[PDB]
Amino acid sequence: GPEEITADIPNVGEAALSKLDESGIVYIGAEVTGGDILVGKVTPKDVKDSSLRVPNGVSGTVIDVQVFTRDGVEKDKRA
Amino acid sequence: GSVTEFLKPRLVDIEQVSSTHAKVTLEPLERGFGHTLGNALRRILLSSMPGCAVTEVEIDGVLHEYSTKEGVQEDILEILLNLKGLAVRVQGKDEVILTLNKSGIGPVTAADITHDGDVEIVKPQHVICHLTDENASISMRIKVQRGRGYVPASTRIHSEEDERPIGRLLVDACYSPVERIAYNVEAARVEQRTDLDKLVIEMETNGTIDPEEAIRRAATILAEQLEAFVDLR
Amino acid sequence: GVLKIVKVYLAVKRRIQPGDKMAGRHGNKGVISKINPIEDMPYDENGTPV
Repeated sequence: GPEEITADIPNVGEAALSKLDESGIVYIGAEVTGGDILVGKVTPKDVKDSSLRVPNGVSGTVIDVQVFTRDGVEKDKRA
Repeated sequence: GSVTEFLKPRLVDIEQVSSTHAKVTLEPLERGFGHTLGNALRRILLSSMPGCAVTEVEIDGVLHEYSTKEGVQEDILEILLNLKGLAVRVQGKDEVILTLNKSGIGPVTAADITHDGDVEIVKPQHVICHLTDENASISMRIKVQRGRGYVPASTRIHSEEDERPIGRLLVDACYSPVERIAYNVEAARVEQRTDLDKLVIEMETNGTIDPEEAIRRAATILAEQLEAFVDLR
Repeated sequence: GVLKIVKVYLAVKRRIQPGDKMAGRHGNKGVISKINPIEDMPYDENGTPV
């Protein structure tokens, strides 16, 4: 099946999704560190974790988020 | 008056060349104490002078430092850098929140800060940003704390207990109010000793510290540090 | 095969620290060895440190 970008993530705490919005994408201007969730994505196996995470030893501030959607696929709120 | 008893130096003149440049004269000194005292005071003043500095900023529409505001002529990072150079004097407490609200075309100087009574702006003409369009307004909440030395943003954020919301910008704090020190030892005339010296300390600050108070604080720090050697177990 | 792409840009500030490589325009490269305190650096008659 098709994987999707969603807010919730299995087997994680609530503090992990604090930076993520309702669309599963980290807030612009949110300070992040190594291991933090950036884009919440899961893949059906019910689902397995495939979300993008900040590489270890990498920090900074999110300053830009770009969303590219194929024609026909619905666009989320951030797009 | 003898070999065993030393002449105690004391302050004799405070020449305020400008609001920042100042001269402090100490005399008399006994054949080499001038150089030692001047070097010790210069080393203490350049590193252990308490002062007030801007720590956190919060603009109305700005959400991170790498963005821009509609109307301002400079970047948000530039605004933070200019705010870093703001010199204020705080009496009563070590924590103050100031509010700035400006509108219309023109510079936004430190004189636009809302009057607080216990906070004095040494440089009221210090510019911050430039509003280049009508109907464009800037609203800022500046956070100022008292401290010592240079504390970067990472050192303060290492606690991470506050977890500041998006839009609260951290700026490196240079709490030191003394920017330049130069000591000079020359001959001093005291009745008939003919071998005493006077020490003149020229200090350039940001205007938020009294030169006499700075000298007194440096002497107090030196005495407090040296009392341990005085005791010596 | 792909139906969506999301790119996130992270901006960080790198400050000078020992081990960083600095050079002039005449090939005089080197690495920072120590960040000396302001009061420890040599100063002239006017009191301005280098």
